[PDB]
Amino acid sequence: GAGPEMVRGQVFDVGPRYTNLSYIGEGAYGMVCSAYDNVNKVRVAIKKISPFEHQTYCQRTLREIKILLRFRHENIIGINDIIRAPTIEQMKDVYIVQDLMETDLYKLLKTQHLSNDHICYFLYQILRGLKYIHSANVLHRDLKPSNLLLNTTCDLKICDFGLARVADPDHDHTGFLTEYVATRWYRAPEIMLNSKGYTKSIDIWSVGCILAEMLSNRPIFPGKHYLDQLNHILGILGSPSQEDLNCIINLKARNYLLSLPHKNKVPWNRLFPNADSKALDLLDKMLTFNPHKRIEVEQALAHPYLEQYYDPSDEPIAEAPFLPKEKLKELIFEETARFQPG
Ligand SMILES: O=C1c2cc(-c3nc(NC4CCOCC4)ncc3Cl)ccc2CN1CCN1CCOCC1
Repeated sequence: GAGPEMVRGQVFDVGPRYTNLSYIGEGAYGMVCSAYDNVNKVRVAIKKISPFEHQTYCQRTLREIKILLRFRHENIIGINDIIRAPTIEQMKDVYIVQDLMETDLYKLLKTQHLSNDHICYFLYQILRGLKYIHSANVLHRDLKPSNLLLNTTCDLKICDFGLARVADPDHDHTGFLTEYVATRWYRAPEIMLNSKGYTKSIDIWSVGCILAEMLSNRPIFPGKHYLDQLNHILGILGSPSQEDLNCIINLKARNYLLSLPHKNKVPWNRLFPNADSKALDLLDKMLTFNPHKRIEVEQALAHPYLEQYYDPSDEPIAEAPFLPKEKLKELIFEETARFQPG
């Protein structure tokens, strides 16, 4: 004589394994809760996803599931279970079950001072997970503190592959002021200038911003709107060099940059006067304006700031690197079939 648990306007058809629901958060086409697992005997995170009315939500639901079911890595959130109806017809929602984590780095930074040892460890873990992601030819594309989950022992896992894409550097070019989907504060300068965010360098920029944020508890480039993001970046980095300008061939983007008053570099040791100098040298290298000159993930791991942890033999790579909303609903159905009874 049972029935499904309710949360905050939405049905959570997740029983009988998954009981005692607390609300965590929500978005455009879904809501996250915690719940008690019964096969294993721990509380878990469950996300309800309702994408089937929209093309791009189907694309994003499918990419996140295909990626995370492929990935196995200590610093990357996996999928433990997927709950949906046994028929496409009856399938209105998909529930993704994941390890529950205590907190995230956004909540941690707003409440907690980080010691240099914590920053170093968190950075190591971020980069170790990202070594794996990049090694599969995947870009996360929305790395930010709220997508970095932590447990009580400071173990870190990257989550939210909702904007993730297979890398595509041969098709990265676009016009000036091309709209972009990823979180504004962690967008690389080239996004606003000439990049679609389909190279690995776009993630390194975000990690740079994360590192700067761990050093002061405040976002480094908190732009209030699209182009103000570029204003913030150039206010610290200063004016691009002639060389770096010359790689920007779109005239509208080049002439914008040429239009701006000259700005000199703010040195990292003035923004971050209590920071480790090795941490600032790696920061400098992650926040390089020119994406071709920007440090890569494996090269960041080998940087002297990370020497206490660096062990390439223990920083694994991926074994297996990488439509209308009605054909995508069928791919989601196929892709989640393995978690069904029988
Ligand atoms: O799926 C997730 C997600 C999951 C988690 C998550 N959190 C936790 N523990 C919380 C961390 C903080 O302290 C409270 C506990 N544990 C596991 C996950 Cl897997 C975190 C952040 C995100 C962002 N996101 C996509 C965007 N939307 C979210 C709302 O629903 C629609 C989709």
